[PDB]
Amino acid sequence: RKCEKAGCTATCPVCFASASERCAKNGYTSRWYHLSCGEHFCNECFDHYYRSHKDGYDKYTTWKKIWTSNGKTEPSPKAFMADQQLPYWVQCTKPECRKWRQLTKEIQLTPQIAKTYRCGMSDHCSLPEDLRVLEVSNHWWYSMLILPPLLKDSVAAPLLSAYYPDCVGMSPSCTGMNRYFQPFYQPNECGKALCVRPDVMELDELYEFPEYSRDPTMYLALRNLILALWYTNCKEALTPQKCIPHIIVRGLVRIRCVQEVERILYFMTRKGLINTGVLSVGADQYLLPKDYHNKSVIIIGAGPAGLAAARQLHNFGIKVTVLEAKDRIGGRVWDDKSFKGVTVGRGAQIVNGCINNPVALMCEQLGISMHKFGERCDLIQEGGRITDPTIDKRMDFHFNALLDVVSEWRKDKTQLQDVPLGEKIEEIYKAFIKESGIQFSELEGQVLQFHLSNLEYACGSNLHQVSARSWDHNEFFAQFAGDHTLLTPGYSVIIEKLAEGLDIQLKSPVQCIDYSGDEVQVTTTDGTGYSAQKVLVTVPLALLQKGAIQFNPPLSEKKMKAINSLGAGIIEKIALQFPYRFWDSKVQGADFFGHVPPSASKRGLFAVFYDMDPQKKHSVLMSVIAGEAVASVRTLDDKQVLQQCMATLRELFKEQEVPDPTKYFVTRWSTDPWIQMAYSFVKTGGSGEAYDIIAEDIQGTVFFAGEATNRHFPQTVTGAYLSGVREASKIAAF
Amino acid sequence: DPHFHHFLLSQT
Amino acid sequence: ARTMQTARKSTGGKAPRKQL
Ligand SMILES: Cc1cc2nc3c(=O)[nH]c(=O)nc-3n(C[C@H](O)[C@H](O)[C@H](O)COP(=O)(O)OP(=O)(O)OC[C@H]3O[C@@H](n4cnc5c(N)ncnc54)[C@H](O)[C@@H]3O)c2cc1C
Ligand SMILES: [Zn+2]
Ligand SMILES: [Zn+2]
Ligand SMILES: [Zn+2]
Repeated sequence: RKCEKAGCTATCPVCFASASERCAKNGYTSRWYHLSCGEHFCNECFDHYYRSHKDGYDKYTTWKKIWTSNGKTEPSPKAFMADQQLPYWVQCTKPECRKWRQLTKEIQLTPQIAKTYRCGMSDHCSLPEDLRVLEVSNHWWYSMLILPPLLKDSVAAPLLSAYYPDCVGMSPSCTGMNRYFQPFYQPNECGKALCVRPDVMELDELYEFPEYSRDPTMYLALRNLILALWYTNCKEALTPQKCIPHIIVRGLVRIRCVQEVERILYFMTRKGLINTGVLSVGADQYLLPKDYHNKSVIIIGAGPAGLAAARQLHNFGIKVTVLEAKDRIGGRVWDDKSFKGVTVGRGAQIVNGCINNPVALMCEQLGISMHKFGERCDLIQEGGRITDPTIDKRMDFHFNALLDVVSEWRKDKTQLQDVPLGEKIEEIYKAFIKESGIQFSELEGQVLQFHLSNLEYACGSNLHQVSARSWDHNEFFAQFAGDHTLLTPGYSVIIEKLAEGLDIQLKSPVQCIDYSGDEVQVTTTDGTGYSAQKVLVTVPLALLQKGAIQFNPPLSEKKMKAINSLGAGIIEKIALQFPYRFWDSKVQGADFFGHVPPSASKRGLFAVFYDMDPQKKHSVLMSVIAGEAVASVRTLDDKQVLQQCMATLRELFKEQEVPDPTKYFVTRWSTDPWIQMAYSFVKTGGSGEAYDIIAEDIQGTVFFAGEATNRHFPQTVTGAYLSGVREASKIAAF
Repeated sequence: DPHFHHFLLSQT
Repeated sequence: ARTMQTARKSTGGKAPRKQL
């Protein structure tokens, strides 16, 4: 009449299985077996499966063979009981009852049953709640559960077929998603951005839920399921009521699961893992409980970063106001929709690695399609000659060889010993010609300058200003896998959508941020005052270098050093519309073509041309000004820049006619006063650590976001976006 | 190993 | 940063690839 287990408050054990002809029911038995505080089975029923001469040995062995060919844990009899015989419990759906009930032995719980259940499926709802239900929410209850719960038919299961279900918190006795959603690592896999381990908790999870470091199974099953639900339907807010029905496990443990799913769900949304992207919501639809709502924030700048954080905080239930200096939202996302049936970005338009990219998520949510680039990119000389495939392969080989040795040279150098990448390449190159008396033609040298300029484009600067040590610092961290895409409708759709329904003040350049008093005083250049409890700055790096905002108290010297160790990198775009697709014969449907430079100084002058209609019907070309060439273009007017582009094209297509363009634009980001750059890079002397230091909040009061604050993913719209999500999460925590 | 960590769940 | 490259991605100078 007492439990085997030490310190069980089972003052009256009953047998849940009643499978043996001799069940003790609620009587005396040689030994009561304990599965939980409220769950026990009798020695006779124990024997009914455990011993070979009884009727339940057939069952026990079939299950046991499966649990081994599909599992990694011990197939103990207590495990068979918890997986196969323990009754289910389901909570009444009637708003005013909400009581938990035991279903009878033979009923198999399904989501449909959980969705709709009501007591008695007399006033059935008025019968008292089995007292064992309250018992489940005592901290010690879980400590006295023998085995950890394993979920049945988890939505996560199809995505986890490479793991043992029990290691990911699922039952071994079990068994059309967007190709870019790959939220779980596979076992023995290369690093990729925004992937979680399904079988290990990550640092913020261990921090938030310390109680699961002893045993992470319950958390992992619930976290994995939640993610898989989010990714199966990313167009709706994912809520506890949509989760509960998909939690299928026997016994009172299921009651502990649905109580935890809430806490986990709110953690996941705060951190921006689910219920994010372009999901709009409100008012009585806020994603985080009343508990986070009472607070206010001012966000400065309405580009991807500021809009990300604004969207998140607003969805959370928090009061947000955004102050934008310009007469438009978007920042360095600025789309031209005036070309015939083609959208051309003056700023951002490529998505670099789509797998697990939030931009690919948002394209889902919006039903937008992206054009994946082809690999081909011929290197056309002036005037006409496509570069020999062998010559192209030789110079590519050497160029990357030079990068290898730069990488070998840097391993023992400190910041105080940094040299510019440009210098360290030329040297190694000159050292190499000397060493081995090979001679390159004028052409092979020009092909080298193409690659060199292509690095200049990536960095947004001449190679003589960029750190050899730290130019590719971010590749320390896992990077976005998969396709590079043309975002054909433009990033402006995502922007417009994130901004929809938020409080945005345009033409309100901020000048003063005072964080001395009880709350933050923000003052525009015309003297308009705003105040809030928190402030988030997302202005571009170059504006922080020019000190365009007065900070009171001043930013630390440690911050200024980081701010100044990064470059405000720059590129300019030219776009040209033509009467017809003059390049088709020669280019043959390739997405872009290269322009081999005639000389080192001219290398950043339209190095690559992008065909802007992936449907290959309209005729729009885009090209880029990088490196030295940005300097040489600052005094020239738009028409003069055009002329050089046209002269370049007529050299590239020397043996044919090229039409006159019928419309164009030339970008002047460099002299946009609230922007003054294209993207950040590490100047010589710097470290990637500078991104983290800029990212550090001040006094849990002043926060920073933007591409120049994201160490993992600098430069990009994506990087900017994720920095806004990071800060919204930190702001909501407080 | 910091290389693998999910960006949003590594803000300790 | 190298990650900005689409057309004609540079390959050299990477760290030894990492697996779980
Ligand atoms: C030509 C070009 C090509 C690019 N190519 C790509 C690409 O292909 N793919 C890609 O991912 N990225 C690309 N980028 C970079 C990408 O656009 C940026 O990384 C991203 O926009 C930066 O985000 P942000 O939120 O941090 O800042 P921003 O976009 O720069 O916006 C900052 C906002 O702050 C505002 N602001 C500044 N000062 C104040 C102030 N005092 N008060 C109020 N508001 C202020 C600005 O007006 C702006 O609205 C490109 C950029 C350019 C310019
Ligand atoms: Zn007991
Ligand atoms: Zn029994
Ligand atoms: Zn009821």
